[PDB]
Amino acid sequence: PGFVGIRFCQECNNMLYPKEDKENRILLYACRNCDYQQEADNSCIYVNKITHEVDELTQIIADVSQDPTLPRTEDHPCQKCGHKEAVFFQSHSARAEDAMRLYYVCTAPHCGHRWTE
Amino acid sequence: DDEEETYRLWKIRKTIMQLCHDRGYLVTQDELDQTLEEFKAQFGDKPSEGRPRRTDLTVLVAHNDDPTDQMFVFFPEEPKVGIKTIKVYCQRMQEENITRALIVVQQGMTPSAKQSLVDMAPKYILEQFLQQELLINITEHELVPEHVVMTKEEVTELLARYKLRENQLPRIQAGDPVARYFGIKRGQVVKIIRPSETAGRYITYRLVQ
Amino acid sequence: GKRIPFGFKHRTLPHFIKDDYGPESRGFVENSYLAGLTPTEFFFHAMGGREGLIDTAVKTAETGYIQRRLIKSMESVMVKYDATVRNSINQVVQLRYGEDGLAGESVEFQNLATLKPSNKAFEKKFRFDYTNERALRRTLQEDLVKDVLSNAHIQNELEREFERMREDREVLRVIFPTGDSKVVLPCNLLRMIWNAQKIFHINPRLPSDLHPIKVVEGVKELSKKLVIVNGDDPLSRQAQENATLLFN
Amino acid sequence: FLLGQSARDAERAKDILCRLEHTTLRKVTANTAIYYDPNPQSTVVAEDQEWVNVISPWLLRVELDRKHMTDRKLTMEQIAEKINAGFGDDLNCIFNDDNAEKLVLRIRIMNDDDVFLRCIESNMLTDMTLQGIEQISKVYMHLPQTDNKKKIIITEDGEFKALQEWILETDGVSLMRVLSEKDVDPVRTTSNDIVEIFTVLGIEAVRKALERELYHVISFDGSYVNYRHLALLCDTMTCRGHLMAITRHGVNRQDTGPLMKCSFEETVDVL
Amino acid sequence: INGSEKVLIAQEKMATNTVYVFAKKDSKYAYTGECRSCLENSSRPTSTIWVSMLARQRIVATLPYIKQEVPIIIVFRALGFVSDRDILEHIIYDFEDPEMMEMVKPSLDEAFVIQEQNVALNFIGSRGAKPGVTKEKRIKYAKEVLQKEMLPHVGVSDFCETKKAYFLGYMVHRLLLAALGRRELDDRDHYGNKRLDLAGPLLAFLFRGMFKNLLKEVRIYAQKFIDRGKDFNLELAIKTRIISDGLKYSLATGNWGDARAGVSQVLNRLTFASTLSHLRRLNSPIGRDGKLAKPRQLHNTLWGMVCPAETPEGHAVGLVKNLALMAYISVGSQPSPILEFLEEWSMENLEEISPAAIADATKIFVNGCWVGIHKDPEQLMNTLRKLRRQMDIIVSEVSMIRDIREREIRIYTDAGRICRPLLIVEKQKLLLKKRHIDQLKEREYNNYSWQDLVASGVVEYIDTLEEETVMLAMTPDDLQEKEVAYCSTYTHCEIHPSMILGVCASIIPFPDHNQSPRNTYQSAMGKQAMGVYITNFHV
DNA sequence: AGTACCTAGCTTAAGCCTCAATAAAGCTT
DNA sequence: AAGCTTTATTGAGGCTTAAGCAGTGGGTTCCAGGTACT
Ligand SMILES: [Zn+2]
Ligand SMILES: [Zn+2]
Repeated sequence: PGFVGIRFCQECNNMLYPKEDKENRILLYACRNCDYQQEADNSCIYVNKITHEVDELTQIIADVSQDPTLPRTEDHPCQKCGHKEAVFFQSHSARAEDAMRLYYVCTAPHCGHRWTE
Repeated sequence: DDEEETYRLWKIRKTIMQLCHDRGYLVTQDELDQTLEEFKAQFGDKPSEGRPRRTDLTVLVAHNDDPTDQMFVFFPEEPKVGIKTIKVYCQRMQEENITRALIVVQQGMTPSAKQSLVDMAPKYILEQFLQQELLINITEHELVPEHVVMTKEEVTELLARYKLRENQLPRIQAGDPVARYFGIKRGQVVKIIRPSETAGRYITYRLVQ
Repeated sequence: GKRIPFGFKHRTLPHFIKDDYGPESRGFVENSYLAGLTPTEFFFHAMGGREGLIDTAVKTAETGYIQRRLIKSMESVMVKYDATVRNSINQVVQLRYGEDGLAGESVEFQNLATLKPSNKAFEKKFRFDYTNERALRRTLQEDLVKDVLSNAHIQNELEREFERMREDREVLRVIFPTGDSKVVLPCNLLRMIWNAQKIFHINPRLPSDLHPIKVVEGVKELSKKLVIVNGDDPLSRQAQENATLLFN
Repeated sequence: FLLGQSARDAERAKDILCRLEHTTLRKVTANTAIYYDPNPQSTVVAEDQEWVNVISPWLLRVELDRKHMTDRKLTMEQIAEKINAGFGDDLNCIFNDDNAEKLVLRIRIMNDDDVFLRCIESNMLTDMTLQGIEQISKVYMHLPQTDNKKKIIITEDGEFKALQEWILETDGVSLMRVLSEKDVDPVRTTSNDIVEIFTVLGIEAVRKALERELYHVISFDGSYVNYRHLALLCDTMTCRGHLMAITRHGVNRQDTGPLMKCSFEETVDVL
Repeated sequence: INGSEKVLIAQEKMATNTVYVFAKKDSKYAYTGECRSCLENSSRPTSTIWVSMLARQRIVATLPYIKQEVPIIIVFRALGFVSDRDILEHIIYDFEDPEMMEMVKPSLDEAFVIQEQNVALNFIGSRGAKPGVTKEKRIKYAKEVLQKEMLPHVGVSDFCETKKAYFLGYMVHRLLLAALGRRELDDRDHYGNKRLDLAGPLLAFLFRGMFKNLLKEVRIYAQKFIDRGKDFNLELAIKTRIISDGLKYSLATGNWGDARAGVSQVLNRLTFASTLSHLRRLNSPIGRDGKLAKPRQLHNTLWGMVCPAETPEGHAVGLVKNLALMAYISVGSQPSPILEFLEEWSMENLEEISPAAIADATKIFVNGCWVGIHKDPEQLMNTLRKLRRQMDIIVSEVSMIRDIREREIRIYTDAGRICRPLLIVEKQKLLLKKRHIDQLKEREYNNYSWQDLVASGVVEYIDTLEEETVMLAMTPDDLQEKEVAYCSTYTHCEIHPSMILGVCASIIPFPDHNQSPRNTYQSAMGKQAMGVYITNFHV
């Protein structure tokens, strides 16, 4: 599955509330301040991932390669740019940090490619 | 479940029989320790609306001497027993000529009927017990030493020998699970024999307060 | 109780690289006090010492409040002249002090020989088999040897005391389910026997000269003389029996 | 302490551990979501078991993991039965067979509110009590080394023997309910809490239990204290029938004298 | 004072104007945020604002002078932000990450009933320290509270509404990050979260209230002598006792007030080492006889900042500390030149930005208050350092800290920060060349002093904040020679490891060969050793 | 002006607030 | 009138608040100020 985002109203720019359609049996997000209706996209209006299957590559930014305080390795080349040097670090996050998973970020400028071993 | 229910009922029956035997009642030897299979054959092996339902295993036991008094045990059908339900037991109780009786409740028993149980203590004594209390014979636990109820003559002998009054003895709660197991009333000294690692054996006494 | 925490962002000191779980980075000191500690190790050694002093400084206040509660709770518990333990309001706490009436100064750790033999080992070491001739010849003088062999009443008594030992052996195993016998008792019997041996110049190579019936009678008389609870009524007799049950 | 064959079997000990640890669906679920499928015969997920049905258009789609499913030794129908028992006929549960790793529970109401379905969704991940008892956290099991916990038996030749059988160690406290469980030794199973024993095993068992516990903390560091002093403190706390806590709340509640009680921390209030 | 030598012991405190996220595990709040906001050169002392997450998941705010837990959405509506989209823009900077939106949704849906700014402000005025009479005189009380009470460091003016809203949204965003754990929690013992009140700030705090009392007395005098129709006497209007006796009492007694005590202690003159130790002593404001150990433990950030060995071994272990040798407390300067420099470069202010480019750049903090955005964090830290390696605009005491994991960049100019000077390391080389030693050996001749070396861009002061983002080597002889490479990316080098000790621990021969408790005991007794404590003792 | 007279955490009982059985009261057929 | 329903009703679960928190010596500072009346 996937996460669900908060829908926004078009007139008063508030957040839309899901509701059911009594005649067409479809789900509709409805504003409460004004009366604005829209055709919903997916049946999943709520989701809850509890098993912390949190991919970390999205949270890792390419700017971290500029940090002098991180360890460097000439042992793992970049997959995209082929740069032989890349830095590595832990997950750096709560709801995590139970497994020692290394995350690699290529230090080559203007590439910023990141991956996990 | 059904096998779990009949196992629980057999355990409750075993503990009740052991309680009656330890209290000084006429307990038949095989009834004192019967096999789960024996209980299942004797009662029906289907408590879930079947032969071994409640009110069928109301155990009537008399005293070892002076067999007039009995506390034929009760097993209410409903989990939360109440005043209008214990009045049926009271009617059956007055139908006989005895005063003591025990009930084995399933869930928490109502405070109004709790007060009611005290409300006829001088007339006829009623004790209550929850199911989890009668799934284990606490007297068999290694932490619980041998509790023995003392007769009035023995209590007088003790007080005259030690030249002390009933007030000076160490006391025991009336709601003590051991006291409830023996069903001892207020003002009834209970000798306790426990092993001592510095003297071998040590006998203490606990008055009921 | 654990290694040096990451005080900084995922590093114990700014001198180590981030996410360094190595020995030196997390506080292990490989040097000795003779070689001296590196500055990173010296600071980490200060980490442990500061924890020790903090424990020492805080323990005093919390512990100090404790004994005051204990003493003020039991500042009137004493032993009355009937050997019983009563509080200020004459409520008996223990019928005898320490469940035996023995003070805590004149007791020693002793080993119960009756506990932890095998059944055959217990019988081999305690039964005093009188049927063997040569064993009696070596242990006792010949006048005593024929006295034991001829009379059967003495043989009956020696059998009866062993019966008490098996009864005692079962009692100890009930009292001590754990297989240990390091128990505190007032009189160090083994030492006094060894004290008696050196005083009287035994030379245990020679056969002894005491009648075993004197040993049985002497012990029984001695047990009567050791009185914790006076009186003659069976209630006091049971208390006296229970008070010196382990010692007897 | 385990009673019989379970004490010498790690697999049976695991079963007892699973029957004692408090297990909720949150510890078992992987992820959960709600959907709006007015046609159960054709769900938006387009899975297989949708034909089991052949009433509310919004459902609860919760997916279970296999690792926690196997460790707790549960079956899929047990969870549905617990939910049905805990919620009556207002809820319907359609589960998945052991066809794929994806363990799917589809839950619908008899018709209420989606927010209410979310409200009960937060009200299920907490307290169905799938396995074990309440007031208990993860339980740790191991083989003992010291003979105090090792089962000491007497062989037919009279010699002691230290049997090393599996013992359990919880992190909550609940007697009178664990002792009720099968394959559990109701005799040797002790506890750490003192108040709990007083409710269960009475006052005299506490005097023994407090003695053993106080001896444990004193002798842990190898120090020795005579048993006379242990006995007196345990007896003076139990010479009143109830637990006499050594504070102003327990010492100053017995008839000792106004001066004794004022000699303690609270002075003016007593006098 | 009255012939007695008094020493103002430095009292540390939580760093003001800094957002902190803590975990009150015992209360009903899963995660609580706070910021002891205090505008510089403001007579009114700090006012702590709490934003705490409910444990159950709504978000509430504990505003000053308000006794109820106001919801965050209520406050945002009260700031002239009615649309939910605008509030979410000010709180959540990305519109492609649904998880935080879903997590904050219950708080947004808590107060969808209130939609008008007037209604929100009326609810703000409800259940305050000074209750409102009616709708009137309660709208103005709420406006005053939001204008002059909470978040004073972001500005106190009519047009500061958007800046205050941006800062509150940042606080909520940081609380949400702490709740998700993407950012770790903040430590109460990290010395980057603390400031040291020296004699300057302490006397300023006393003088604020004392001068206020003098002004109040002058006002009373003027009220007395205008009601008679006459003209007051200004010489008799100002009484000198209320402005001098207050200082004399606060310094002679130590009672810092008319509050806490022991601020001014009698100088210890048994030994010159004791005198030096008493002048470099830090006193923890945490009370004594506490069973907790975290405020007393030797935190990792005490390296080189404070002596690790010297501390009173009594009931004040770890609380009372002695300053290290080369440790220097920043006396603070005005941030206006830094703001002018930032506006000179391509920095965009909060009042001229869209809420869409916020997530793709680094937020810039100056003395805690959020000033704007920069698109390129690199070449900005480089430029700021280059000016701090030249003393062009930025004073040496000012410290720049670039958070790299999270797109943040903070510049501190506060008065009370603790820093130490450190060598500056280029690619793999020190900037302390041989010519510097040659010019420094011939002092009193070339007039080449330490300040000349600082202006030379060779050494610089690094505080606790910047220590978290620096790779610092022991010595050049070991960590700049090619080996099995450890990091090969050193930024600073320690001048000498022995300078991490205090004044009393520096007299211990071979202190590393001893045991740390023995070093602490020696540092304690080093202040008690008799000797020639001063040269003019005969007078 | 000098001087005399008036004005940081803990724990645990403990009181306080709310909620579900239950018999009296009165309808109800 | 036996039973159902209502309505106090009454005992039984959850929140704030005092009140305690190891032992002996040595120094420093402060205890009226403000008006009123001769
Ligand atoms: Zn709208
Ligand atoms: Zn790359």
